[PDB]
Formats: sequence, structure tokens, C-alpha cells
Amino acid sequence: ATLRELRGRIRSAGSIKKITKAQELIATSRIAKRGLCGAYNAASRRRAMKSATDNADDLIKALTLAANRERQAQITQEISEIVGGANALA
Amino acid sequence: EEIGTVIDAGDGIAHVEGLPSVMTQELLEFPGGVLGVALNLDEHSVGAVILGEFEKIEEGQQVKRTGEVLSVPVGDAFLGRVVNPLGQPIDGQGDIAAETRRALELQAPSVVQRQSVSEPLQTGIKAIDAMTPIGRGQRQLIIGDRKTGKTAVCVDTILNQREAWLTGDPKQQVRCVYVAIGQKGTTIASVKRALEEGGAMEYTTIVAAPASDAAGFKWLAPYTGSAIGQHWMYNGKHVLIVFDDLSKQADAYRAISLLLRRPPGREAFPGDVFYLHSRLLERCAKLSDELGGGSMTGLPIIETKANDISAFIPTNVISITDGQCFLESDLFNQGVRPAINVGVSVSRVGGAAQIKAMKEVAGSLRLDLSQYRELEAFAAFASDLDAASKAQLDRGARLVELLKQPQYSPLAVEEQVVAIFLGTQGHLDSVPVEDVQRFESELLEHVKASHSDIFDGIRETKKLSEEAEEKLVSVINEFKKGFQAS
Amino acid sequence: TAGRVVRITGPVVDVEFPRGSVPELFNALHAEITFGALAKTLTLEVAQHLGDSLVRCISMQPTDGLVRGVEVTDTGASISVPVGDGVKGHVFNALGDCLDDPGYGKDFEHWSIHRKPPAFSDLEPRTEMLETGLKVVDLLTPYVRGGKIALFGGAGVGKTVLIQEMINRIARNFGGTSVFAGVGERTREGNDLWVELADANVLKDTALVFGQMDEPPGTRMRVALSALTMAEFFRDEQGQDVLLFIDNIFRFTQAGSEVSTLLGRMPSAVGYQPTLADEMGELQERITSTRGRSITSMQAVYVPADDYTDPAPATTFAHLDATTELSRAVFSKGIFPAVDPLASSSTILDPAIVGDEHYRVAQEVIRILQRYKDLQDIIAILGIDELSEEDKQLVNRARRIERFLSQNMMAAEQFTGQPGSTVPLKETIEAFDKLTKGEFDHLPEQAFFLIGGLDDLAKKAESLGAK
Amino acid sequence: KTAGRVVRITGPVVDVEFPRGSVPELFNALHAEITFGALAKTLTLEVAQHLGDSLVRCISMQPTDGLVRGVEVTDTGASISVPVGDGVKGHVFNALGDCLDDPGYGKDFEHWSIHRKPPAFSDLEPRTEMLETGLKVVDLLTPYVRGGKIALFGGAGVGKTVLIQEMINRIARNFGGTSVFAGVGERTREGNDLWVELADANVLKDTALVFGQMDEPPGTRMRVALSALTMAEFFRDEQGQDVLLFIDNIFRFTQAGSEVSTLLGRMPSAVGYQPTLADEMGELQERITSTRGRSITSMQAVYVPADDYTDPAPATTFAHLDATTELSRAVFSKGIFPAVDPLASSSTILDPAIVGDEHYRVAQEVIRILQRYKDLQDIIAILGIDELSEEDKQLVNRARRIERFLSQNMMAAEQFTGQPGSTVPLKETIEAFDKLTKGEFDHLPEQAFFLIGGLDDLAKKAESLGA
Ligand SMILES: Nc1ncnc2c1ncn2[C@@H]1O[C@H](COP(=O)(O)OP(=O)(O)OP(=O)(O)O)[C@@H](O)[C@H]1O
Ligand SMILES: Nc1ncnc2c1ncn2[C@@H]1O[C@H](COP(=O)(O)OP(=O)(O)OP(=O)(O)O)[C@@H](O)[C@H]1O
Ligand SMILES: Nc1ncnc2c1ncn2[C@@H]1O[C@H](COP(=O)(O)OP(=O)(O)O)[C@@H](O)[C@H]1O
Ligand SMILES: [Mg+2]
Ligand SMILES: [Mg+2]
Ligand SMILES: [Mg+2]
Repeated sequence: ATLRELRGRIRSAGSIKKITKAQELIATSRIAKRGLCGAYNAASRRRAMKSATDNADDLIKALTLAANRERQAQITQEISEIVGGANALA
Repeated sequence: EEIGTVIDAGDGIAHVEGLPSVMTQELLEFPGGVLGVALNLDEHSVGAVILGEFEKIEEGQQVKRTGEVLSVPVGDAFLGRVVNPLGQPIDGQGDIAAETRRALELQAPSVVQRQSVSEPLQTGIKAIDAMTPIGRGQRQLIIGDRKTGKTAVCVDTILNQREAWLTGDPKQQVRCVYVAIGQKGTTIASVKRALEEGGAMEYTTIVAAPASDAAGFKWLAPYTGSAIGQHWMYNGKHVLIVFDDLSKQADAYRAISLLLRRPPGREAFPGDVFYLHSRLLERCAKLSDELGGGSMTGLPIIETKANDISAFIPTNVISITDGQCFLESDLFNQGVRPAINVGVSVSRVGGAAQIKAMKEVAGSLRLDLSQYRELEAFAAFASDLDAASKAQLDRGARLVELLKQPQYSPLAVEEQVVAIFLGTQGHLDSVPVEDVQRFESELLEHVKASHSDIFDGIRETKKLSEEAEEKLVSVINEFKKGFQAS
Repeated sequence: TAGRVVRITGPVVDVEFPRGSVPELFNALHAEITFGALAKTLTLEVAQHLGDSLVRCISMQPTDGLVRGVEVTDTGASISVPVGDGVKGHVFNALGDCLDDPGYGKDFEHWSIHRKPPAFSDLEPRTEMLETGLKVVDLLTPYVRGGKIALFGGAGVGKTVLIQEMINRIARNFGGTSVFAGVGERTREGNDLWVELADANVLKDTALVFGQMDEPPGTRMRVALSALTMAEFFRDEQGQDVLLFIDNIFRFTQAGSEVSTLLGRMPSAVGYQPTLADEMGELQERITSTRGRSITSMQAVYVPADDYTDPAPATTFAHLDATTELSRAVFSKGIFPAVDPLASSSTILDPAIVGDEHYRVAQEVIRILQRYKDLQDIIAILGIDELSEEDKQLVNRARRIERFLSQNMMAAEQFTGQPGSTVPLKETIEAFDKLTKGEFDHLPEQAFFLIGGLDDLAKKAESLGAK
Repeated sequence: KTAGRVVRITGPVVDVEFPRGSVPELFNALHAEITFGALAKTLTLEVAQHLGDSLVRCISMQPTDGLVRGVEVTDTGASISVPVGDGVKGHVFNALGDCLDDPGYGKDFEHWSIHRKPPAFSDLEPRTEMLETGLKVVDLLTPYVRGGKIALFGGAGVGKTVLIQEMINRIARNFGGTSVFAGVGERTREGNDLWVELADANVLKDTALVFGQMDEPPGTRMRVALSALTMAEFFRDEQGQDVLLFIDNIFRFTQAGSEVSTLLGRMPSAVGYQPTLADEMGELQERITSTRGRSITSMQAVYVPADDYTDPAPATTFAHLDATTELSRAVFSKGIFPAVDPLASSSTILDPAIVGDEHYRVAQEVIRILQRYKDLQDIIAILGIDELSEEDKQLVNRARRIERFLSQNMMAAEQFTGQPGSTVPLKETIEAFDKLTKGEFDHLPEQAFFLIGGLDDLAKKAESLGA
């Protein structure tokens, strides 16, 4: 279930990235003319959503690397089981 | 007089030549009192699993066939004793006066030898007794990562049978078999000390296969405990057997099979590992009235790794048992103790395993809590929640607090009914969440002191009458008048 | 001319026969276990001809106590079970023995449990809806009379409860014969079903065949064939409509995988036997209606580890006309039946068979639920308020729809304490048409949870202060 | 006759044929000679299997390079045995009992077989007595047990050996009894460093060091732990000494067992490990224990391959322990030393009946805050803390301060930083973390909590930072 969970997380992160990039562009437009504004309460929305888009990109990259490690490892483990059975039947 | 010869040996496995009339699963005597079991019978030789002290086995040694399959002594003398998978005492308290012997591989009761699970087996734990009720003859899997409180749940359940034992009535008494497979010796000693302190060794037997034991003993220990419990079950008694834990037995069986060079499967497990556990756990049954009405309730324990319930052995056992309590370390660390994941935990017997009053006050508790967890996740970042959602969230928070419970703190069934009544009938809605627990305890104490008739009615009749319910509502409101909410 | 046991390894037995007396494949042989505690007569099924007059066989009972060199007798035929109207009202094991009245059916006609499937030219596709009264089933996974229906799911998601629900709604008023095959499932469940059928007075029309999970792999392999042989007799000889329930068919495959390497077969992917699809094909293709002879079959299919990509359920999917796929995710939310509306399917859900209105409403429900699934991660992180107005409206509608697909079932009262309900198909279609238009958007979502039709919805809403 | 001959050599595994009636018993030590110049030596073989036909399979304690088929093998008649007594203290030994710092030393001592049974179950008594260390994280969350079993898990380079050195400093220095250190499959230069450090601290005279390190055949790396445990068991059972047993690293014992199992022709288990993984660990660990009236405090480093805590070796090790400190790569990356995972680590005596209600309450509050902080990492990674509720932001700041304050300037860390370590009394630790969980230091900057001791250190560091 590890690979399935990782793929679900990759899909979630991709959707979040798309939404945050759209919001960053909308904030760019609104600058020329809610609480997603970074440390504003504690322009700012544009920077916060650019940061969030970059963070989601990094998350997608890391999750994809983990997913590929898991995919390779599953192939290797499956082959190990198959060949172990074959050897024991040799 | 057939005498075989050890033609090879190693790692707790021997290969013996001769013995043409040996049976499959027969018990074999190797010199120096060593015991083995014949598993692989082929024309060339017999593959045998040594049941301890295999370092004494040697090529050329004479092997005698005992003419009997694996069997263990059984009888009431085993109560209060620690034994090994052969029924031999290991507590140093002398011999055990066996009533008779029982073969480990006797078939489970047939479909027509049973009756539906109908009697509660109270664990004393509100979460389990209200949302995943266990009946007599049920198999409830306790599954979770390490240190999630699985042994705590099982030992509390054993301890909660002390009052039933004191009743003296076989229809009420539950005799407990605790099977320790692959555990460190001091851990078994600590479980035994906890049982002794609570007065449970009066009605508990421990079958111990510590981690030092041969893989054969760890493989056999659940079956030995099952045979001991079955002797009582077929004699009209009610039995509770805990397997702590079946993962270690599966590992021991895998070791044995790989050493016998049987072909491996998933995670190198033998093909018949599911069959091992299913044959073990279907001997827990609720017998028909014609067979005496006895029962054996199974509490297998499964340890997962990284909360991965999709591993091979957890999947097998989940598919075998009548429900499971999933324990999670995230819930544990959050203060949800017992750390039962309500959404995925379930009892496949349901209200039949509860008294009428409990079924009345807890009929929809598990579904309500599942929906509450869903809503809490969904509304985590919502800023403007409607009235209905806010009410559901507040009710769910109070219910979660209500189900929290410390270790070694059993609640009698009537007290559990009153507590769940406080919860699900809306009497906690005016209490701050952080006070719910205290409120509950105080309220119960109050009812215990000046209104014990409510408890007595629930206990005698297994029901909450309309008059008793009205009285309880009145008492709750009067108590709330004076309760001090920090 | 008898054989003798040469090798014993768990449930697989090698038997040597005199040259010229090797039993045919799938023949039943008899061997004696004489040890008093375990004394019995093993039935062995011939699996392979190993050569040199040796046969590899699969024991039907546990081999504990069996001794090398003991006599093996060839019955000359395959495992055969009693057939006829007499099997109705009685409980049998995979070998045809009657459990509730031992010795019963000894004198009946007996049929071999190994049989070829119907000829292709005799096959007629079935397109006729079997209304259940369950909202989610009737709307999104409409069942087919005389067709093949499966309930897929991981462990403990409600396959058995839904099987019992379908026995309640379909078998109770059935005008034909019912066959229930318990394949490698819990003995307690079999006793419960037996008692429940006797209580409902449906037992007199039902033949029960049980091979439980505690039996050796051979019994779990052959019990489905035994039940199916009884059903085939009712289909082809008596010529009446037959209901066939199997719980759980995956066990068949699993049992076959448990003896594969002991039979000397190199394992396939994911530890399954190499013959997975072929053995499943034999069995499943026997489970079918033929022209003029109807078998409505309903199979519970266990999905190992909830992994729908697992080879067993993946291979099973091709054999079904309708699939109700149960989901752990839905279960954990408290939604019962835990049906995954997006993953489930039915071959008769198209405008031509079910009509334009039903098809349109079902497609709209699926579209809304798919969009809600797509939006769930965003709602989890950024919150609902960052959705567009239309997406917020769709999310509210989808939450109400997903809750309204849940239903209080007759078989679930043992768990909820609430009595069940039945919803007519026309009412279901109208209710979900109204829901997809937002006609109920003003009611609290908790009003839609575990109810029947629109009257139940109104009553629960008023109970919740809405209307 | 009575003398065998080498028939097969497959790396460090030797098959030896003996005359009929002279086959050595399992675990007997045999001797063969390699005469080729540079590699000339006496091989000690250990009988591991009886292969049949008067053949035995043995594990060589030394590399077999230069061994020739047919050379004579002599059976000592007994298993490997090591010197025991007070004299082993202050000296370094290899797995065979040879003294390295003084060759020939200890040949006249009493010699004990390295193989023996664990204590009888009736002699086992659970240990619940806190072994205060002065380390905040250990004392609060994973209190060590005197006479109990402690393990330090961790991946490569996360601080297992530095923490073992820390515990030697904190516990062994003031120890009134005997100490045994077992270097198992670890760096030889680390063994040299430990020898020299103990000499400098004057702890060596109380300490027996046994080393079978990385550049050894797998047989020696499998048996060195047993040899050190044999010395520890002598001290426990013959002198009534309180014994400290340090093992670095026990995973290396499991790994050597896996190598040997592969060499012995056994069928592999999952992840290629030996089928007897749990059995071997059980034998060794069950020997490592206290008994009624006789104390062994054991501390074991446990390597975690590829940072995979699910790996079978650490997974089977977990069950044998009373306290478990799990070092985390993620914690290490933050610069937090000791790099403990406060949520994954555990102690059997961290319960109110043993450590008292206040210690337990404070520990549970710390764990709850850290768990809540971990649950929020999904959001924080993307959006940061600015989107959380006020309660969650308060909790996140509290959790960051708590996680930093679990760090400590360790005694053994001076060598890496030049900063002397600190010792925090358990009472001050409880008070400080109570105040932290209550929000009494929410105004101080985060770095003030990093790598310090008690509350005076926090005050001084915060003042230095301006707060
Ligand atoms: N209801 C509870 N409330 C508080 N602490 C609890 C509760 N149940 C168990 N614990 C504690 O949690 C820890 C784990 O308990 P336990 O040993 O039963 O778990 P486990 O899952 O069986 O562990 P292991 O993997 O060591 O076998 C122990 O400290 C126990 O005291
Ligand atoms: N408390 C500490 N303070 C500062 N640096 C430390 C500390 N602990 C460890 N380190 C650094 O980390 C390095 C690795 O530590 P250590 O040798 O204890 O790790 P390990 O887990 O035993 O490693 P391995 O798996 O390589 O044996 C140390 O050499 C030192 O550089
Ligand atoms: N419709 C339902 N309503 C309420 N609870 C249910 C429903 N269906 C299943 N459950 C719960 O989930 C459990 C699993 O049901 P079951 O059908 O036995 O699982 P499986 O899918 O493995 O056959 C039941 O025992 C019951 O407690
Ligand atoms: Mg435990
Ligand atoms: Mg089921
Ligand atoms: Mg190190």
C-alpha cells in the first residue's frame, strides 16, 4: 500500500500546486488593480502563493523519487519471491 | 519395534530414516528425552521438527516412534500455572495433575454443532464494549503497531473476569488461557505479575514459548493453549484465550518450513500459513446447547509494522476473525487510549454481544464517531460552519473524551451503560470537553453512592427501564447543578 | 489393484499404483487413517500423473495420522455429490455428505462435480434489471436477472452483510431454487445463515453447501464445484430459475494457491499459482445462464489487502455482468453499504436498457462524485472557501449525494439497532434527480445519512430542525 | 582414526568428513591448519550441521584463504570457550578468548563454553527501577531501567556510538560493579579509541573488552557477542556483581548470521535473511538478562539498514527490550542531539505507577504536543504556520521549543564541538518541561532551547540572545 499512498499524495500535491500557481497569477493581476497571505496578518498573497507553489513542486519531486524507489523495490521483491520459489522447486 | 536413525540434523530439524509405520504429525523420541514431530513423510526419510534442545541430536542416534500424534495434558490443574507448549510446568511449582490428554489437531465444531454468539464477554473497556462488542465464542483480533496497548487490552480483559469468577457459577465464569509466543521471559513474568496482582491467576493458565524456545515450541504454543481451552469448552465452561502474538508463531512456522525446504511464497511464508491461523482460530466457538453450551473466545494479537495492515499475515488474520480493534500509535500519542481507530475497527457479532441496555445507548456510536472523524477532517479549515455541523463536531468531541480510559481501570457493564448514556443522550453537551472525563467519573461515583438502584436495575435486568431512565436523567441534572466545571 | 501412499507432505499425497491401474485425473481415491483420535477415511483427488505409476493427489480432509504404505482405493470416478429436489432444505459439505442429517441423500442421483461449461452456441446475453430496493445498487450498479453479480471488497467492508441483504430482498420471494455455497468462510457465519434461513422459511427452497476456512485446501477448492453442480442440475434438469450465492469465491483461488508449490508448480506473480486464470475460467464459465435456463449468481469476491490490482480480483472482474465494489475509504467514513460509486459498474447501465432518465441521473451523480473526489485534497489543505462558487455548490451537493447513497439495510439491524428500509427504483431516480439539481441543498447533510426514501428524508430533516 | 578431513570449502564454511563413530557434536570446536606462508594459521571451525554420511558443516572463525581439501581436522571435544574471572577485567579479547593487548594472558583462567541455556523462567523477575542518566529526553520520555535491557536504534551515522559513549560516561564511570563491552562488527579504530578512552578515564580496570569487528569472517562476527555475554554471565552468576553490558552493534550479529546462513545452503527468508533470524536473536537476547538478585544492565546499539525500521533485524530486536531509544535521520538533520525520535521511542517503566503521576503527566503532554506538531507537517510543508488556527499556531511554537529543548550538550559531544556536556536532574527536567508545555517560555527565542542543560542554562542562553 506504500506505493498507492505515495501516488495518492503525488496527485494531491499536483492539484495543490495547480491551485496555488493559479492563485499566485491572480494575485499578480490584483496587485496591478481570506487568509492565504503568508505572514501578512501575523502582494503578500502573491509571494505566499509563489512560496506554496514552489513547496508543492518540491513535495511532488520528493514524492516521485520515493514512488520510484518503491516501484523498483517492489519489482525486485516480486522477482525475489518468484525466483526463490523456482529455486526451491529446482 | 520400529527404530529409525537420525540421518542428518541441524537448526532444530532432523531427518530420520526407517520408521516405516510412523504417522504424519506423530511424536518421536530422540535420545536424552528430546521430542520431535514428523512433518514430511517421503519414501527416503522423515523430516522432523525438534521441540527443544536439538543441540543434543546427532547423526546415527536411535529414534523411537511413540505411536501418538501431538497431544497435551488437560484439566483444571492447569489453572494458575505457567506451562510450555508440551503442557510441562515451567513455573517451578511442581507437577500438574492432568485430568486427561487432548490431541492438538482435533477438528473444530461443525456448522451444526454451534449456536449464534449471544452472551457478552465484558472487557471493561468502554470503547470495545460499546463499539466493538465481544461475545462468548467470538474471535476479535487486536492488531496494531508495537507499543499501542494490545497486551494491555487483552490483560485488562482477563482481569475483568475476576468478578464473574467470584460468582462461582460456571455459566458466568470465564477461564483464561494466555499464550505468550516469542516474548522475552521477563515480559511474560510481568504479565503474570499483573494477573497475580489482580487475582486472575485463580482462573488463568499461561502457555509460554519465550523467544529462546525452539521454533517448534513457538509454532505449537497456540495449539497447546487451544487444546487446554477446548477441554474446558467442551465441558460446558466458557473460555477466553489470548494469542500474544500470532505474528511470532507465523514467523516460527516459516522458519520451520524453510528449514524443511518446503517451497516458500509471499514474504517467504509457506503456502499453508493462512491455513495454520484459520485452523487455529476456528476452534474458538460457541457450542450448541446439545454439546453443553460452552464457548471459547479468541483474542489473537497481530503486530504490524509502520501501520501496514496490508502485510501478508495481518491480511490473513483479519480475514479470519470476527472483527478487529485497530490500535494506532498516532491515536495513542494524541491521548486516545485505548488507541482504537473507530473508523476501521468493527465487531462482526454486534448487538448480540451486548446487553439490552448497552445496545440501547450505543446502537449508533461507532457510525456516529466515524461520521464525526470524517467531518472533523473535512471541516478542519472551514471558517463558517453551519449549526448542524458545529453541533455534530461538539458532540463527537465529547464522545471521544468519554471513550478515553486509563489502563487497569475496568468499568462494570452498568457503569459503562450510564457513561455512554451521558454521552449519546446529550447530557455532556453542557460540559466543557476538557471536563467530560472528570464529570463522567464524578457522576458515576455519585450514582454509586446515593443512587445505586440504577446500577442494580441495569445489572439484574440487563435493561434500562423507563422509570430508571427518568431517575437517571433527574440525578444527572441535579448533579450538574453542583458540578464545578474548571 | 490398489495403490499405496508413498509420500505425505501436508495436504498433498503421492500414491503408487500397479502399472495399468493408475487412476484417471480428478478421480476420487480412499485411504484409511486408523489412529483412534483422528480415525477417518481420507478422500484424495488425483491432481497429477507423476509417471512411473505415481499420482499426486490433494487430500480433502487433514492428513494427520496418515501412514506411508497404507492401501489406497480408486473409486473409478470423480468426487460426486447428490442432486435433485431432495438437496433443498439441507446442509452439505464439499463431498456431498449431509451435515444436518448424516446419511441423507445417499440414495439420490449423484453427479460428478467436474463438468464442462455450456457450449458457446447455447449462451445468450442477459439484459434485464433485477430490482433490489437498495438505492446505490439500483441507481449505479443495477443487477441483472439471470446475470452474474459480484460484491468486491477488502476484509470486513460488508460483503457478507450485503450478501445476506440480497438473500433477504431477492431470495425470500424467489419462485425457484436457491443454492448457497460457503467457500472457505467462517463456520459461525454458516450456522447464522442456516438459522436465519430456517427462521425466514427460505431454507426449504435453499441447498446449503459449506466448506469452511478451517478445512484443508482441497475442500476449499472443491466446495464451489459441489454447490455449482447442484445448481447446474437445477438449471439443466429441473428447468427452474436458480439463485446461486457464493461467499467467498476468492477462497477457491486462494486454496488453489496454497497447494500450488506442493504440486510442483513454479509460482507466478504475487505468489499465485500459474494456472490462476484458467482454473478460475473453468469454474466461472460454469456459473452462467443458458438460453431459457436462468441462473442469477451473486458472488462475494475478497480483495486481498484492499488491493484491487491484485491478480485474483483483477482476473475475476472479467467474469461479471455487474460489480458492486466496496471500499475501505467509504467504510471508514461510516457510509453503509460501503459502495464505491465511482469504481462500481454494471453492463445494463445504459439508456437503452434502463431508460434515458435513469441513465442521465446516474451519470450526473457519478460526475458530481468524481468532481468531489478531485476537490477533496484541495479542501483538505486550502479549505473550502478557496473554491469557486460553483465548486462550493457542487461540494455541498456531493456530500448530500454520497450520504443519501447510504441506506439502513435489513441485514444491518443487528449492528445499528435501526430497522432496514426498501426504496423503489422510481423513487430512487426521482430523489437523486432532485438532489443533483440542488433541491435539497438546504437540508443538513446529517439528514441524508442511513435513511430510505424521500419520506424518511423529510422525517429525519424535521428531527434535525429542517424542512 | 578420530580425525576428520576437509572435503568442501565454500568461503568461511567448511565441510569435514569424520570416521564413523567420531562425528563431532554440534557447536564443537575443530582445528585445521593452513600452512601457506603468508596466511599460515590454525583455523577454529564450529560444527553447525550434521550433513549425514559422517559429514559435518562448520563455520570457520578465521578466513579460510589457503585452506586445502583433505587436510586433517581434529575435534577438541568441546565448544568454543573463553576465559572468565576477575582477570579478564582491564584486558581486550577477541571472540576466541585470546588477549590482544597481552597475548597468552588468561590461558590459565577458568574457561567457560560460549554456548549455554538462558536462565530458567522461574528465576526471571521483571525490573522496574529507573536508571537516571541526566539526559533530558531519555529521562523524561524513555527512562532507562536498572538491570533492564536498553537499545539505541538508528540508521547510519545518526549517533548510536556517540550515545553509547555517553552512557558509558554517565553510567559506567560511577558504576560499583563490572563492565563488559562487546564490539560486534564495528570499526576497529573505534575499538582502539574506546580502549584508550577507558584507559584515560580509569574505567578500563573495571571493564572487559571483547572485539570481533568488521574485518572478520561472519562466524567470528556471529560468535563474539556470545563470548562477551559469557564473561558477563560469569560476573552475574558467580560473583553477584552488578554488570554493565554494552554491545555495539547487535545488528552486525544478525547480519553475520545472514551471511553464514547463505553459506550453509539454507533457504532465505524475507529480505534474504536467515530463516532462523528470530530464533538466533532469541537465544542471544534471552541470555542477556537480569535474574532474581543478579543484575545486568545491558545497552545495545542496533543499526537500521537503509533507515528502514521495518527491516526484519531491528523488527525482531524490538521485542527483547525494556527501553528503546529510536534515533531519527529527520531529527539528526535538525542538528538535535541526541537525535532521538521522541514519538517512536518508548520505555516500559514510563507509566504513572512507577515514575509517579507528575512525571507521567508531563511526558504525556510533551508527547501529545509533539504528535500534534507532526500531524500538522502536511499543511506546514506547503503553507507554513500562517494558515493554522490560533490554538494550532500556539501549539506549533510550543512544539518547536520542546523539540529543541530535548536536545542536550552531551558529555561525549565535546570532542566534536569543544563544548562540555551537561547533566540535568530528573526533577529539573520534569519542572522545565511542565513549564514548557504550559507556555511559560513562549516568549524566549527558539535557539535559546538548543543544546543546553537545565533552566539556568536556558536563562543564560536567552539572555545572551537578548531575551
Ligand atoms: N489505556 C491505556 N492508557 C494508558 N497507557 C496505556 C494504556 N494501555 C496501554 N498503555 C501503556 O502503553 C504501553 C504499551 O502497552 P502494551 O505493552 O500493552 O502494548 P503492546 O502493543 O502490546 O506492546 P509491545 O509491542 O511491547 O508488545 C505500555 O506503557 C502500557 O502501559
Ligand atoms: N551529540 C553529538 N553532538 C555532535 N555531533 C554528534 C553527536 N552525535 C554524533 N555526532 C556526529 O555524528 C557522527 C556519527 O555519530 P555516531 O558515530 O555515534 O553514529 P552511529 O549511528 O554510531 O554511526 P554508524 O552507523 O556509522 O556506526 C559523529 O562522528 C559526530 O560527527
Ligand atoms: N450495512 C451495514 N451497516 C452497518 N454496519 C455494517 C454494515 N455492513 C457491514 N457492517 C459492519 O462491518 C462488518 C463487516 O461485514 P461483513 O460483510 O462481515 O464483512 P466482509 O465484507 O468481510 O464480508 C459487519 O460485521 C458490521 O459490523
Ligand atoms: Mg504486547
Ligand atoms: Mg464476509
Ligand atoms: Mg557507530
